[PDB]
Amino acid sequence: IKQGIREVILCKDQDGKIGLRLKSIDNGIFVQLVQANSPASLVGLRFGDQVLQINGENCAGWSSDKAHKVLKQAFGEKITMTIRDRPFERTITMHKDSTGHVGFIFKNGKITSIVKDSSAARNGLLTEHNICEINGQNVIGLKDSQIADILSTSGTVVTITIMPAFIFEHIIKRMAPSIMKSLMDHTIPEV
Ligand SMILES: O=C(NCCc1ccc(O)cc1)c1ccccn1
Repeated sequence: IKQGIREVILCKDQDGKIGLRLKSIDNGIFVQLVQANSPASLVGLRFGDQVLQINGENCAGWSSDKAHKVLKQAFGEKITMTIRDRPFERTITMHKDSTGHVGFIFKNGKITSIVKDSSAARNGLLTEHNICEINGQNVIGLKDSQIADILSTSGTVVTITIMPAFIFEHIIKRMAPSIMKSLMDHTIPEV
């Protein structure tokens, strides 16, 4: 989680899509969904990201509807966007024990308890926080099943990106859980 406002430059794909849903939160606009193999993935937009400007205009106070209408009306040879990096999230690094554990339980992405004498415990991992990424890989929508499988195959240093549940539940409302599952970019980044 950088302390960074950065500029990204986008390009509507062949069908006029950039692959992005936006959500009004606290008079800001946030990334609710980055679609896999989209403009928005290639430039490296991330769930939770904040969109400060779109073509040099401020997003402050915009409805979701307007953000989306703004995107459609734009001449997608070049869309500029000014981004604040995942501002509602934090990253925690942890090391697995010899039993491979980091030392928590989660349910529906959400960390529900912490296990005494663990790295989870040593590192002040918190409950009531949804899991957003792991070692930099979006994991929103996947079954708990599949998130366990990522954790097991991670190596010792595991890196988790969390978000307060209340904020998380506020971001994803009005998005059908299957769209999340199939269409949210769960892929490692291209170079
Ligand atoms: O993209 C537009 N609106 C955002 C999508 C939408 C949301 C709600 C609604 O009721 C209808 C459309 C648009 C495009 C041309 C003229 C006006 N609006």
